[PDB]
Amino acid sequence: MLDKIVIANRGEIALRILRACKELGIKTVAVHSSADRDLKHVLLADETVCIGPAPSVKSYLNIPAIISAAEITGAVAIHPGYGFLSENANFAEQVERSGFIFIGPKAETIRLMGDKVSAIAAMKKAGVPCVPGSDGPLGDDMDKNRAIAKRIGYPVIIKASGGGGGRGMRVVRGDAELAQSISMTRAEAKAAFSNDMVYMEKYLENPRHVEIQVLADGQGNAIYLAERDCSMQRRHQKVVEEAPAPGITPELRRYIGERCAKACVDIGYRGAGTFEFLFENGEFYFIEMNTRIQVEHPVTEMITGVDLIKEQLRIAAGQPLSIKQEEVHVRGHAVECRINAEDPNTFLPSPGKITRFHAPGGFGVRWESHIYAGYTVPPYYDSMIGKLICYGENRDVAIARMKNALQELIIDGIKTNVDLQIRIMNDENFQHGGTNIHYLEKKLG
Ligand SMILES: COc1cccc(OC)c1-c1cc2cnc(N)nc2nc1N
Repeated sequence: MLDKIVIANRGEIALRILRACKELGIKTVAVHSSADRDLKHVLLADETVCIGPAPSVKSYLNIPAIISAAEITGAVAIHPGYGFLSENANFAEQVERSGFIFIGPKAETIRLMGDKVSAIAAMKKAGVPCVPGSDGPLGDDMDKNRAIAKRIGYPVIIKASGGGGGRGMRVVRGDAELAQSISMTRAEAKAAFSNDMVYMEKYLENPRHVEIQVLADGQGNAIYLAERDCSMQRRHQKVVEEAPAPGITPELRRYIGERCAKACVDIGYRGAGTFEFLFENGEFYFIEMNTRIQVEHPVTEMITGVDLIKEQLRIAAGQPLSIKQEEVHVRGHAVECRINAEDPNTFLPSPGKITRFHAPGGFGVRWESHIYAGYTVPPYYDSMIGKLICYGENRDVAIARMKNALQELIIDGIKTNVDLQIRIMNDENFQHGGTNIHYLEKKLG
């Protein structure tokens, strides 16, 4: 196994990775900012290194400080987690170049998928169904651009190639808005990503957000581990995730799944990864690929039995996948509620000290969090402070366990979205299943 690794992250995911390392007998190096000396995973790590002050640019995005920490402790690999440098190709490249293993794919694979246009071209070539679109970047010729939009059919969406999530994109519903919308998306992309390249896709009006978890090793094995529905969201921020997706038949699962596995072979993918799709009218349309472990990975683990973080560490060490595709079975159902330190009226981060904490327990209840009684949530990082994942023999049992768990959960001293999560679990449309990406925002309205 890897002897010792640097966990280049913080919070729940850093604790998640630390647990996996200890199971595997891997030594841990917890790199942390000065604000994060009292993190749960830091206090459990074999070795700790303070890599800088609170703001991320000087700590968790500080490439030299992180690599220097790996050098001085004699670590052999770096896990980026999610959300920081985890999809930074230059970082992965620099890590590989410095002599350490980057837990993830090759740097060139990271930048292929970090460029949305070329990612789409790669997937379309490999046989993955995509959104009807421009099939290339848009130029400055508005006659060409209008012809592309006519061919696609209004409404259309303009997207930044260097973009991702909700950055940066606008819907165009007629010719009259097209030129200005391309210009505005370009300007925003140039400012944000130093990449003004944009593409066009047919705008899907009411889709679901269904994504496929994959694993691929260094010995030619590539598997899919079913799907996740992530439609319960607000402004490109996932709120509830669940596995498998309601309404997806075993035969739809293998259809799209096998196509994702083949794409991995074609591109020589390595590690965990997620294929993000829009699902509408029984049809899958690829939009982007995440080349890292995701926040919502625990729901896939519950229903397959596969420890994805352990697999990442096995792959990085040159072990094959511990599971064959024929041995991957979907059993039961899992729901994840993100727990955020946020104000219920503004949805702005609400940091501060937790005065009382109690975690829920029981059969099928998994609590993924670093928080404890007396812990202070800092203002410098993301608002998500924990993940409640509940598993049942079916969807209704999973939701029923979630409601129970949410009621056992005590987090005093700070504002949370626990009451909102309770409302969603009690929502009749959610309880039916299959709600689109716009549902939560219109329920909140
Ligand atoms: C995960 O998908 C979300 C999620 C929230 C909002 C949103 O667009 C307003 C989308 C979305 C919708 C889309 C609709 N059509 C399309 N071609 N691409 C899209 N890409 C998106 N990211």
